[PDB]
Amino acid sequence: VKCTKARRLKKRNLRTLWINRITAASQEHGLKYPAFIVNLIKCQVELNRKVLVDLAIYEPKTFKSLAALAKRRQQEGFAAALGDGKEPEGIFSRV
Amino acid sequence: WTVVNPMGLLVEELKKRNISAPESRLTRQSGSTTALPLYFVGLYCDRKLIAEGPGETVLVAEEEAARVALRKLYGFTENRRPWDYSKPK
Amino acid sequence: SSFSRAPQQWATFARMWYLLDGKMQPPGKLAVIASNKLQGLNKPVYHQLSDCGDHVVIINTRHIAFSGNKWEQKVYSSHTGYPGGFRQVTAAQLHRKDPVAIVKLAIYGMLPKNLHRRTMMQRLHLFPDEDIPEDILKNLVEELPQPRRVPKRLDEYTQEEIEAFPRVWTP
Amino acid sequence: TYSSLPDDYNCQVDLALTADGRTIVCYHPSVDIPYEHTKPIPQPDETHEQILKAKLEVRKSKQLEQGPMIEQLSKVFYTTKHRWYPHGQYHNRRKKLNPPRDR
Amino acid sequence: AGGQWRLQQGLAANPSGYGPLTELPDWSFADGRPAPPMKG
Amino acid sequence: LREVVKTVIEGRITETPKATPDPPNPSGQCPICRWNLKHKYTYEDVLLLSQFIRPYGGMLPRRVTGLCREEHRKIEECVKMAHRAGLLPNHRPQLPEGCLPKDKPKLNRYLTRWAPKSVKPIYKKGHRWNKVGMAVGSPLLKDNVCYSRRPLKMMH
Amino acid sequence: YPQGYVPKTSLSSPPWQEVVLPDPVEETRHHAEVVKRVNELIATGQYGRLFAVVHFASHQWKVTAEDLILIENELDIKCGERIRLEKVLLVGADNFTLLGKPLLRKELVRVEATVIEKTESWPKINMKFRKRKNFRKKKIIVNPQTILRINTIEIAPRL
Amino acid sequence: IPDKVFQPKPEDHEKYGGDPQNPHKLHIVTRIRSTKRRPYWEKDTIKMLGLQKAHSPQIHKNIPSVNAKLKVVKHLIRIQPLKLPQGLPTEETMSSTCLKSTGELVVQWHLKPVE
Amino acid sequence: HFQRQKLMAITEYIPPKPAINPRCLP
Amino acid sequence: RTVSFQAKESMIRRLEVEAENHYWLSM
Ligand code: FES
Repeated sequence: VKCTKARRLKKRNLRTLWINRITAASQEHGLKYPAFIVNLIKCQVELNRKVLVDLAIYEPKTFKSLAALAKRRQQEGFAAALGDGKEPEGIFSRV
Repeated sequence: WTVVNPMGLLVEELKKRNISAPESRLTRQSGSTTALPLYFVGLYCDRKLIAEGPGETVLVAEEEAARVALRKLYGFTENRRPWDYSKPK
Repeated sequence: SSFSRAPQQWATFARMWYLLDGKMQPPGKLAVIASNKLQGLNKPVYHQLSDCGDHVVIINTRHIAFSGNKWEQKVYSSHTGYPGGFRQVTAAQLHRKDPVAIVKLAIYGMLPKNLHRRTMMQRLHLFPDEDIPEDILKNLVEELPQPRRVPKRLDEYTQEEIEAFPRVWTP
Repeated sequence: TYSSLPDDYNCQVDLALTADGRTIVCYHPSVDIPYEHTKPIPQPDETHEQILKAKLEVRKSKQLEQGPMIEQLSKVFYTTKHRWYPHGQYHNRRKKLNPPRDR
Repeated sequence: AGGQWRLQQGLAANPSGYGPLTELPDWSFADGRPAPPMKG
Repeated sequence: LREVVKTVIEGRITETPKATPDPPNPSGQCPICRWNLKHKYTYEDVLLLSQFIRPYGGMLPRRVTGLCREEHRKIEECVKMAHRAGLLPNHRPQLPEGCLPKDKPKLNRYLTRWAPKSVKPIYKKGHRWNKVGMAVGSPLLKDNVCYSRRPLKMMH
Repeated sequence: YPQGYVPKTSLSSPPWQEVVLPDPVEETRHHAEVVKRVNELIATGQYGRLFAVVHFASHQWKVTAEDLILIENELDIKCGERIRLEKVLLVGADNFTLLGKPLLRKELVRVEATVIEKTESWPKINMKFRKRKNFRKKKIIVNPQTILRINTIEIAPRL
Repeated sequence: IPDKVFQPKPEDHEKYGGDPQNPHKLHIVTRIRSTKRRPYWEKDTIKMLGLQKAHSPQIHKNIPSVNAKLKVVKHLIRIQPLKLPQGLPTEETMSSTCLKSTGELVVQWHLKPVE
Repeated sequence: HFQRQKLMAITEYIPPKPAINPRCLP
Repeated sequence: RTVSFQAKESMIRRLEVEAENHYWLSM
């Protein structure tokens, strides 16, 4: 029974580990975890959390570029909020 | 391939290419006085870093840095194009 | 990339030494940061069983600042375990007896309630004053900015700033 | 200065949407440390094993007792004495003989 | 997360809803022969 | 401003430096109203506070300042907090003839609503549902603009 | 001081600092310049090992040369037959990477792999909780499995 | 509850974007909560309406009987007016239909991003 | 119940903020 | 038991959604 119960919680625990590693990596670049995910979603990026951890570990240069995209979208997102919507969509915010 | 004295071998290749021998420098260091020291040694040729390797001691770091250069010299980089088994010809 | 397996493992799993200044800094904010550094949460590959904690060095703990009246209102309670062994001491009294005790207690409480906490405390180095052994400085890799920006006093204010500042009313 | 992140530490990041706009291209050439920002190798002219032996010096009563030996070991590695104590035969036999290793 | 923003853009809140990622075939033959339609 | 010179003693009224011309918001009844500073000053803003404080840290009368009562209470609290935080080294209390301070270590404090002397220690902290709350900040400054998502935690 | 002038202070300005984005017209020129260099890089084949992220079934698989991927279900494909994965969202090179929105064009990237083995899962124990559980209330799960070997990753300068 | 609640106002029409004339014909209803711990009459209505599974799309007519039934279960459902930008689907296009979250049922799916 | 307490808070009236206080009025 | 801010918003959303249901049932 214990093994059967562990099956459900095991998947949840693994997801928690992936999120924690992303948060540590994101904070090192100065980006909070919620901001990185939201900006990536705004960029039509559908990478899963497990892969996100993988890219940082083995592709630090790519992850930094990914961080810049999230940061750049965040900058455009801040500009859009400051713009109040009157301004047109940003170059990187075009969908 | 068993390679002894990488520093000497690296110099031997460089002189063949008419390149100056690199000047070793300590790029990064951590826990130098601790029992678990990490030393990063970069080989600088004409004041330009050609290869850097990690090691526990400066000698190990220098030896490791030389090993990295030898791979680069022979085009054996880890990110190099994989060999092809696809070719039917 | 292209490095040998063992050196790469050594570098990735190596432990770093950090320096912290406690002068006019709230221990609670420092403790939260200290817990992150001590436990090894500052690394992207942090794992619970990887023993990736880092060394933390704290100095100027004698000059820490507590918000509000926490100096006189915060009471630390301990029990010797014998009848009538209940001891209650205010924060101000504890600092007078030991400047470093308050910082250690806050960090210990913030740290996880597990066996690994005791090992983490060993890696923690608390200095009442700026004095540090030289070898620790060689071990030290980086220093961390103070969590709280220190406000300037009236004397600290520059003369040019006074001229720039306008007179709201005329006495 | 189009890149939103500093390019001075890890690698230069060049962000560029494709002309069609269907793709985002990131160019990340690595950056080497400047020569002026590095330290030279120690000019003055010893193996770590010797240092380790020196750290665990045998000074008093020839070889020291187990407790002091553990304390000396604990001090060097900043560990607790409890870790160094051995374990009984029951658990020792239970240890797996052939642990799997991948990568 | 992001369901609200996806709805704002007109997309499904859950990426697993109506979209090319789910609807489109996930593979094809190396020879180029189209893969059979997914049972789902 | 009247100053007495010293038996025969004579007092001279002297001209005072004037406020900077062109206040940002003319027609304001109070100087804070005139300068649009209602919700943008804090105890850390010693420069503004110093203008209304005596050389030894005493509060100036409201009538002389001319500001409204609401700002008077806010300014008084801000000044008191600065004094308790040692942010006014030049406005410390006057030594009468030759007296000297406690000459004992002084604990660094800030954001102190009340005097440390008159606050007793909280021996019983309380449990989750009985936890005691410690006030931080001043109610008089509730209206000040906040740049955080949620209102600041007055009670710690 | 002019009417309605507020000097910058702790509470006058927000903790965050406003920034000004670069002008678009010159920025668009920057976009093209990077693309032109990248197209030459792809044309020159200045890359070695490549990594690609492929979405299959309900999972995303980061892929590299010689990689082995196990799929926990049958595929209906004979062993030793090469197959092309059609859903790739990211591909990486030595100094450059390509990101789909949310997927790259089929022309740019083609990925092929081969089926190695069809297998099942080692028994998994399932036992629901109930009073008087008994030892015979046991069920085993041996769901199917399949093995895939990555063969090739192909890109072209089709920007 | 007074009938005024279900009597719309001009401002309400603008907020919900519903034209008082040519009222929408079909309701879109999905169950978002459980019927457990609810009275029997509420349970019966949900079963009759066919909303046994949560988040299940259902096509129903905007008629008084359906309207009366929907009002009983209003708090457990989300009501959206169906929209047909391209009109009713044809027999040939019946296999190409697709309903978007916005409430628009397209009769042709071209597998091209809206962008 | 927790939900009932939520209703009580909702009943609280939301007052608009005057532009200028009477003392600081023009 | 003081009400958390999150709970209040959730209840408001449910009421607002129910209000939309009322309007679409008003025609
Ligand atoms: S700000 Fe106008 S009276 Fe106070």
